Amino acid sequence: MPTLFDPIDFGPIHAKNRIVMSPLTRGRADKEAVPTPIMAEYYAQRASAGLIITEATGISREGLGWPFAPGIWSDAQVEAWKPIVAGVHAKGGKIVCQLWHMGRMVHSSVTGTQPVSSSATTAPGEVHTYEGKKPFEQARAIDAADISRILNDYENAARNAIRAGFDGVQIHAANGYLIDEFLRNGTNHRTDEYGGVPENRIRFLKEVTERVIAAIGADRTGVRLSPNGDTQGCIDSAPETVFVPAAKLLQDLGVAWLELREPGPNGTFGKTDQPKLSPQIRKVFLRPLVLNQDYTFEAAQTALAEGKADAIAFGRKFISNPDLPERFARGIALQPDDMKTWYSQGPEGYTDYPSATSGP
Ligand SMILES: Cc1cc2nc3c(=O)[nH]c(=O)nc-3n(C[C@H](O)[C@H](O)[C@H](O)COP(=O)(O)O)c2cc1C
Ligand SMILES: [Cl-]
Ligand SMILES: [Cl-]
Ligand code: NA
Repeated sequence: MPTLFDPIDFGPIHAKNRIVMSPLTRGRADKEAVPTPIMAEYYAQRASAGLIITEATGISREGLGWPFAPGIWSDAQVEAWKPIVAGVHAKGGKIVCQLWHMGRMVHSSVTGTQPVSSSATTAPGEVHTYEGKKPFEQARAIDAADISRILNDYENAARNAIRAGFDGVQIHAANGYLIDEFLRNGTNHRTDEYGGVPENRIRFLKEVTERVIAAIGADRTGVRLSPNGDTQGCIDSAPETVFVPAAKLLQDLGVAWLELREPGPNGTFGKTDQPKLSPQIRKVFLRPLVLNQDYTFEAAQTALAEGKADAIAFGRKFISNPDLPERFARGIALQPDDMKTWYSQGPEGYTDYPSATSGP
């Protein structure tokens, strides 16, 4: 029944279409994690998206390890976000701030402090720093004091997002970051009430969501989960035993919308024979369901036609096609994205991909 071009309501957010811009870390903020004027241009270019989900935005210095990524804990960050968000609204667009705690996926050279997690684990591979890739450090397992402080940071970030004029927030509970580190048995070795059985592994996500809901309203709160596929050293061996109850809980708490990132056995941003949980989650989460990863125009039109999703989020296509909706509507070819400028500092590979009007 619905097509990508039909409007949709994300709680009180009236989106003109069901073509969502997925959250994309670009590293065009400054070294104090304050957004920059070039980010106002980037988001305004993409305002024809029914909904923009921002790049992951740090809730705290502790939880932000990504060089040149923005935060939203500080008044200076809020002030820099305001015109970015205003430019999107002036174009009739909608935008939500993706709230990030990176958990063990940080380097102390960036945060000034030991990475923190569910448990004292080391992420595989290398971590981005201002001085190049470094070996990951072993994290420390957060205690009750840390959990109270981090819940405070999620609360403050949520309030600051509304203060900056955002239409809502999405809790980043995916891709092997803090919340996902609690959800997966691989990264959660805790002996306390946040460890062991599924309901315990879900409790951190529950407390974060409840605190954000209390601060800004359930109707302005979304979540992202990546149920299937080891993303960044983070696998559950029985994902349905934690991800379906998590989605059930998010339904029960009144969460306005859920996005699932689902790699395929032959994904371009993740590969896994761990099946997709989307169909099971669709039955237990009943408000708008956004699916993401390797969608094409036709795959997205078909997901919607078959009631598998209410909307589709596109990441890489929105890097290089600021007017993606218009291109889909008119059957215009999509431009390729330049991987080399995903995370560089300049306007090159950021604001210089033309619309199918503005250049060649
Ligand atoms: C450069 C880049 C940055 C990304 N940054 C984020 C992020 O900040 N938060 C997030 O949840 N996912 C992030 N992702 C994952 C994307 O949102 C999306 O799930 C992924 O690109 C798969 O969708 P696609 O096939 O439509 O690109 C990023 C992906 C890329 C390629
Ligand atoms: Cl520092
Ligand atoms: Cl994951
Ligand atoms: Na990233």
